[PDB]
Amino acid sequence: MKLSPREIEKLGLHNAGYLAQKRLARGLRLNYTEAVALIATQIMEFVRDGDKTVAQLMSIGRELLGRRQVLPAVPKLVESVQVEATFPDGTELVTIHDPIACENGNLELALLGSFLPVPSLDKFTANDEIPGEIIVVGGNLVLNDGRKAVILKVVNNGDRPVQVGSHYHFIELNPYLTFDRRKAYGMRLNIAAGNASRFEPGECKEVLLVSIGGNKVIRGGNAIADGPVNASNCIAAMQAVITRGFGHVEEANAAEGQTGEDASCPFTTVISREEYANKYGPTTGDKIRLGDTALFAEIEKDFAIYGDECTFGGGKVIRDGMGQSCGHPPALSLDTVITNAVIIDYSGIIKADIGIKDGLIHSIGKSGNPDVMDGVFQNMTTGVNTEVIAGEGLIVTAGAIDCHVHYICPQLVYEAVTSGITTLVGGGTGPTAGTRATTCTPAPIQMKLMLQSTDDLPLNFGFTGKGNCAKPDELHEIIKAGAMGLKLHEDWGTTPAAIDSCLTIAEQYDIQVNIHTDTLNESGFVEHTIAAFKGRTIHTYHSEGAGGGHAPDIIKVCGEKNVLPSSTNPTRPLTSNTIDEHVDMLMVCHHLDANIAEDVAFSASRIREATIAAEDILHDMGAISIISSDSQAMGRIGEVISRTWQTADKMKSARGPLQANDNFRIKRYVAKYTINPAIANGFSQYVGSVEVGKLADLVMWKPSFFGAKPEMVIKGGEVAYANMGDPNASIPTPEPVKMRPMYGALGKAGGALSIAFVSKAALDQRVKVLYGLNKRVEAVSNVRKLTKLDMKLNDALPAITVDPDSYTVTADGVVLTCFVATTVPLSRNYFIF
Amino acid sequence: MKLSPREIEKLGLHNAGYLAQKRLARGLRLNYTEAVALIATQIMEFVRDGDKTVAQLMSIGRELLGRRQVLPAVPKLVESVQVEATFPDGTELVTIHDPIACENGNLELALLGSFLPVPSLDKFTANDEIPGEIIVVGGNLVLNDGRKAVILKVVNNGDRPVQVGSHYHFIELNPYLTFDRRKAYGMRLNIAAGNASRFEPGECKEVLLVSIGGNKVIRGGNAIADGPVNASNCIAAMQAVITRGFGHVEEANAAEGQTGEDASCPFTTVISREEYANKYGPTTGDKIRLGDTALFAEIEKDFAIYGDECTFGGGKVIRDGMGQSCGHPPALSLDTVITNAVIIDYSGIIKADIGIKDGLIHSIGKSGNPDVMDGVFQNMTTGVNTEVIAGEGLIVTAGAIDCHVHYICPQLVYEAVTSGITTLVGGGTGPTAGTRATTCTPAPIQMKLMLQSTDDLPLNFGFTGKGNCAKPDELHEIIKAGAMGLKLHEDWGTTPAAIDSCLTIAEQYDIQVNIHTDTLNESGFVEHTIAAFKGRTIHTYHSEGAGGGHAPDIIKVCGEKNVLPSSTNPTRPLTSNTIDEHVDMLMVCHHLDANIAEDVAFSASRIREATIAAEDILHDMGAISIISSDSQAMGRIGEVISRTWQTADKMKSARGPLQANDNFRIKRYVAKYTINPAIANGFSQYVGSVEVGKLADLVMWKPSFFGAKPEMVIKGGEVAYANMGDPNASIPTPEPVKMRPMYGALGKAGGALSIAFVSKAALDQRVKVLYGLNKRVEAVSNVRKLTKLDMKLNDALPAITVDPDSYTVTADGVVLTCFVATTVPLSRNYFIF
Amino acid sequence: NKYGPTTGDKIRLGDTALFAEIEKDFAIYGDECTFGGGKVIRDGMGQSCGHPPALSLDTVITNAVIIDYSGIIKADIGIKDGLIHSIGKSGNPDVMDGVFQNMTTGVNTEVIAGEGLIVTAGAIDCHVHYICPQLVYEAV
Amino acid sequence: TSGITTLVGGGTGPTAGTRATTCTPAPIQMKLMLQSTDDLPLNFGFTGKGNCAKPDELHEIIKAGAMGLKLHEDWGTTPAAIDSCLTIAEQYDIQVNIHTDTLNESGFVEHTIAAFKGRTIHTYHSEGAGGGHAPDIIKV
Ligand code: NI
Ligand code: NI
Ligand code: NI
Ligand code: NI
Ligand code: NI
Repeated sequence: MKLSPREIEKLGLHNAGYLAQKRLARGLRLNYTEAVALIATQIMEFVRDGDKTVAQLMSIGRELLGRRQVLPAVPKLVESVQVEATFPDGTELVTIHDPIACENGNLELALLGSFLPVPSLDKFTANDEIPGEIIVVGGNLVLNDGRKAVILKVVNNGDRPVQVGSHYHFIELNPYLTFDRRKAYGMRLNIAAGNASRFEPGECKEVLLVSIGGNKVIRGGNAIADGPVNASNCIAAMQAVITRGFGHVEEANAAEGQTGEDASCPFTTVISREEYANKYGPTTGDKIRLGDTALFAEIEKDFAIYGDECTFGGGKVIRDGMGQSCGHPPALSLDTVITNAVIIDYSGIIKADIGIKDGLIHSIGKSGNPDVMDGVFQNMTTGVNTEVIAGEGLIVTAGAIDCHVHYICPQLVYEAVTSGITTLVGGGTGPTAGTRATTCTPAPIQMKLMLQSTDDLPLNFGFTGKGNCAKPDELHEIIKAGAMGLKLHEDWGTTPAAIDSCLTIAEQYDIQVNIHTDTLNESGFVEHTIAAFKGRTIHTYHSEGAGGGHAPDIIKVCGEKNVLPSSTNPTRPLTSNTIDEHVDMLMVCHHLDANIAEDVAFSASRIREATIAAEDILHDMGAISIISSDSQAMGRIGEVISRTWQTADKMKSARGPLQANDNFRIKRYVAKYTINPAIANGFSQYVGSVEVGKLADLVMWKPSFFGAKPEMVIKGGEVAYANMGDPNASIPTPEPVKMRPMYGALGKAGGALSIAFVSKAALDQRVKVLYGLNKRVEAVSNVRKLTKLDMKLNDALPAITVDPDSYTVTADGVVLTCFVATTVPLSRNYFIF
Repeated sequence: MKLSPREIEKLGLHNAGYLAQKRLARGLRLNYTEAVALIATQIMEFVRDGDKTVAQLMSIGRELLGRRQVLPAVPKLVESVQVEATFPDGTELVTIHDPIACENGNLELALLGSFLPVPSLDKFTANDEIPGEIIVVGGNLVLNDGRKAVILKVVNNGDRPVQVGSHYHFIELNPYLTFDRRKAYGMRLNIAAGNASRFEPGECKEVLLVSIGGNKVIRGGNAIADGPVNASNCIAAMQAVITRGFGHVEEANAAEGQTGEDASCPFTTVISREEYANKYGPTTGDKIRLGDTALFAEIEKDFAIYGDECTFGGGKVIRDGMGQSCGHPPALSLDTVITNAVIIDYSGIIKADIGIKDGLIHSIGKSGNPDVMDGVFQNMTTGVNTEVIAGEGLIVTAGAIDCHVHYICPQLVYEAVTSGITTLVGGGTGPTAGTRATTCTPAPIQMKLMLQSTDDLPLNFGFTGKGNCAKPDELHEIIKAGAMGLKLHEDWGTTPAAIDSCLTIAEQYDIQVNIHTDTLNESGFVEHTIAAFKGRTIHTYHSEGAGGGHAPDIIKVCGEKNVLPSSTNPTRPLTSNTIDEHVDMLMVCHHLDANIAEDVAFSASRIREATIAAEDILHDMGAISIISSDSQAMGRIGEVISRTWQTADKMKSARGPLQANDNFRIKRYVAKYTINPAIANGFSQYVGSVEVGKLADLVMWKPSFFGAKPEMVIKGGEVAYANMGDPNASIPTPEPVKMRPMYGALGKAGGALSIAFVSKAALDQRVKVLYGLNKRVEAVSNVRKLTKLDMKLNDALPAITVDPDSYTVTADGVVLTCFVATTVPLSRNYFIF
Repeated sequence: NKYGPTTGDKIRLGDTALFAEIEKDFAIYGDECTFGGGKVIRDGMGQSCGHPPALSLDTVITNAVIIDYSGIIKADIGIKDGLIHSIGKSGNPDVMDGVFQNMTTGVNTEVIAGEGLIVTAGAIDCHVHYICPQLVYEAV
Repeated sequence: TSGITTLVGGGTGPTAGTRATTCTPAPIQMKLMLQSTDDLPLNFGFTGKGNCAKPDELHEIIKAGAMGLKLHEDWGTTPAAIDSCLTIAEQYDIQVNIHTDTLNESGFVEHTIAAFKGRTIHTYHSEGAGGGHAPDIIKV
């Protein structure tokens, strides 16, 4: 067949269309991903037929699926569908804009060529009544306040069209525009940042101009006015205007003034507030729905000065001598700027530009060019050598950190980064019995190998040894080898003696101890394991206990001051299939028999509605500080983030507000998979939050998709993984769009962008050198003096009791009961399976 | 579509279900792989529908395919089907246990949503009358013989459940169990290794306890009894029992004795023998069906001491201070132990634990903890820093070694390791005419490049140069460059002069010469080529001759003492399509014309039933010592192993037994692709068999799948490739399960785990250094003094004659004739295509 | 004369008029770490046998007078991984009182004998002109 | 310069331990001496400290790269150490070099010979001026 790659991919795309076609013919309402596959698939077939032109399919594509055939969110999610195919005259791109352009679509034609029977309308469900919607405050904003202003007559005396961007130095215009060049001096158009005025030939326009800000130095254009704005350089600019024949007619009468903050001043330009949000993303006071949850994030603070937003593109702001600085010291240009980002972080929900330098977050604030703009500090310069990642309208958060990882297969890793995870911590050596049961890399040799194995992958890694030992001998060895933490697991024996010996070792080496307790209460009940901690910091895995630990009351640990507790994700939150699923999963993982009295006793003692319900609440209470996966050993790597938001969404709907928005809950929860995993494991100076001085491990989200599927994963300042369409296409957006590794994941790049975390002892020996690692290696630290109070926004310490028969949990006197949700967000709207 | 990886994979899984659905609707009986795809596919669709709960689908999944719709082996092969999908309440795991739970299934529902017409029952074939079955000797085994014993009353005075594993030190139990702590001292439960006694609260049980073995040193638990078992530490343990409030009531009357080997002694525990095999795999005397062949392997020797088996898991044996040692010198802990393996190797079929240290096989025997178990030598310690690969119920064999490889494409390599091959030897430079015809890497430059190219791949490699030369000049060069062997091929000219010049070179450099002879008898008949050998060792490729060599009697070579002969795999064994296929394949590879007298003469002279039939027999006789692929140049990389067993299976059924089991044949054949390729090419000290001191290149098999598809490939002590399901799932087993590279195949690991083999001359020059290789490099040797008698279990030397007209082969006077088999095992039951 | 000075003794610095008085000694009189034929640092005696191998000191400087801004004292100095691991009374906890777990002289421990000698930190020259490589050898 | 191209022994530089014994005691020092001597045109072998009554740290020094172990009286060459060291040599296929107990502290030469138990051992300066059982080590 001589299949080129693009042919192979389209076969896949087609397969997805056909599956969507089969669901449609069943009278299922299609989700976003289904609508897309189906339409791209048909477009490709119509091109194969050879009967239809591009202009035709542009129309035909709007009339396949109608409001009736799709889910309530789809008409807002599907802005359009793009695909390329081979027409009779070669490859052509077809864009279908607003494909849900009607009520009924045309079923016959949506299925045409599939040979699937065409369903009747009444086979489809009835329409129900907008993910990531921006709720704009009512009103207008005056651009560019407190600046000298002038209105000038401008003529296009050329024979061709001339168009001028918002930030072009007006004196430097095409010599064929005629106006008062002297009055234009130091001025630029008073219009929304990044648009333009178009002058057809012969046209006369009356233009509102406003003064440039900051240092008021003009660079570029025609070099008419090179230099700082002053009386002396004005005289020189005018000399050059005359000599070089730049169109000039004095307007002695021109209205002059300033942009004053009051009503009906003719120099001022206003921008409708809904429209501000659409161009540049939301600003202070606006709220943003997280994905299709019920959560709203309100912009708390904005660094933007209205009218100088950093937007990149033709005629736009980020151009030489305008928004892009020219003449500052080269070493301080930002490597990359992320423009107009909504940052959601435990430390604040804000609107800001983010500058990246040397793989690090260099600054957060208002960025651009100090020669032309007020308010640009010397650490936020967009310069010649600065790349641009456009955040307008998107959310940025820290890369997620999953601190309960089983390295069972390398593909867990791709699934992780693709969901928004950039750091993994746990143990394993591949698909062995030991690794499948416990987060342990047991032999020094295997430490060596896992570090070397994962050395090119664009994530930060930590590996943990087997902590189950009643003598320190072999623990010293595994830490010296490079383990950055130890796992105490019952399958290797978690006994008071092992617990003690392992914590004494943690005290010496400043590493975290993660524990899965003695479910069987073989050598003690939970109180005996707590006693054995002896007031020493310890991280308790899946603290609720479905995934392991003292039956039935391991959850008591969420009330010990020295315990840092996490949950794993599959019990999150309590939903209608939770219990059934987990019982059987337990039966499967423990090789138990549905028909034996005691097998079923063990399992009913392990998987308990009363405690999972309590887990939803303690999680909302900030009594459980972290959420993690338990990847392929009871939990799900790609669902750390979504299960966090699904827990938040359920609690918002069940419980009281926590402090006219959901900010306090949003920040509490984002902390559970970003900052708190980093604190617990001892590397929070390097990652876990959007703050200056930390790795620029950064995930871009569409608000409509937030918490389900991100756009782009930045690793150490460079794009590591991202949504990507047809590699052969004329743009990146045509089908099939899927998460693929990017330049940050090829060759040596993964290593240059990331950190392998080891113990200080291992680093003292330079295991980075010994092991031949190209990834940066750093030591973990500051882990032996943590208490629950060091967990950001999750420092609650209830008195917990658990009834040994009913399993009912009481916290601070209050019986904890929670309902069984029948659905969750961030699921049916997003996934093809 | 923003497709995450898991979505892409499920689309594939769905496609496989739909194909299975199309075969079903045709009234085909489905095999294992088909049954799986089909059921996982439907489960996913039912979840898409949103109507059904997890508990529902658990039931619905058992009622889709019935005995009628599947092949005879399927009900035993399909223990269950797992898949995850997005319910209305997020991702949930559905396990369908024993999906063939009835006679008729429910066709309509198995096809539902495919829009395929539902076949009637009578469209399906009629049921015929168990691959990898264990045939247990009748009887019971007494556990833990010759040990001091005691029966004690035990009460659970706690308010929560307490459960105790078989190897927990009984004095160290939860303080709330009340019994005679002094009598419990040094004791543990006399129960099957790795299970448990459960005490609900308030329960009274009467427990059989038995003494610990080996050194009798207690470690861990609560540290009650720390130390060796003696009168002096007993007094201390009792002091601690009193002080710390561990439940204790004297039982002055307790029955005491020993585990005696006689009937009805109340201290002894017996395990039903069928049940022993199911828990721990078969033991001495048991037999195991190889895959779905007719071969049975009988356990010849077991190192297990009944009752101390090494089994890992919650409450199980391999826990701190029990089966896992605590206090031995850290450097001697095994890196990995494979527990309870059935080893099939040319040197014996046995039951043993396998210890791995430093990438090598460290020991084979009874492993565990010398402090608690008898019979543990100092080279078999499971310690804190030891990983566990569970062999119970599985077969381990050496990685296969294919010594007729054409490096035509890198994907051959993945196909090889995935079938169970860990070493490749041959020649090539990619898909060129030269490489497609001959196993030759001709230029020194290309040696450099193939070594560097394959440097990260987790296999051992050897590359061979072009040996066709009547002057030694350029041969010296290609060996000095790193060729570990030379190929004499007719396409480059295999003439007596070339044959001589090339063997004289082999004598100097201690490398093997592999030959494909002058089919055309251009310069001599076979006797002339044999004369030109001049009694010097030489490896003859595809000795039967379909794949090349003197027409029609190259097979004569299997009777020369200095010839080491191999077959390639596609003529293995003689089946109904063999001749037709090979004639056309010859026509295609030689660009011949069905309609030209002499083209058809050449081809009838090359592809001969009489000689292929003789090849089956000489192969069974041990007259042909090796089986190899001829990868993509007449043979099949992924079928070295299966074609070996398919040849064995046919011969078992056609010929006499070879020495109440199939051991002697099993060992003869396994030798053909493990030890004998390594001997012939000169690296048998490093690989080719399960023996101490060699690389731990090791393949795990399910007996039900043995010889078709393995579970797991260990390369140098670390898992390199393995079956792996959904990376996003809660366990590794949910669909789609396929062979994927593991941590041993990422980054630098492949190199750290493997060997590139070169000539000694190349190593004398440190080509490993020159070429920048990270893979270990070793020299081949001990190849110039081999004779047929050095081939393990394949040293037969018949007088062979071949009739020049009839092509009939006579060996030792006996005319060789063999039937044309209509079917083979290890095929229809296993493959989706 | 055998073990170098102890608490209260004074040491003239070179041929200057300066006297350092030992402010504190970690020794327990009678168990000094001295290595030699018949001496203290031998298998099972002062050299420990059976402690976890990872915690053996790489090197021990025995019976050193330390002169340092932070104190003029008498101590054994333990080196591990190129770092100063401990300062105190070193030896074998199986046979000697007062030996902490970070001061074990083990099988794999090298001995530098400081009895009678003074140990100071390496000097740090922070006004260097790299005029020639020989300045460097003259400095160390 | 005198005509020697291979050196086998132990040490870490001019320390008290190396001035008395052919021992490179720590794994760290093995790494260092092999790195140190890497550019020097001679073949080199380094030997660890064999003086131990337990095998624990001996395992470690050999795994680090020692190609032989030295038993020296200055670290204790007692029959227990001799046995434990030679049992290790049997495992790792390395040579044991010995400088016996001059003091006959633990046994006379007979007793050390008994402790060999018929196992291969290299006796250094077998005459004994350089060290060993007085006055009769030469019996070996
Ligand atoms: Ni766990
Ligand atoms: Ni886990
Ligand atoms: Ni051939
Ligand atoms: Ni070939
Ligand atoms: Ni000596």
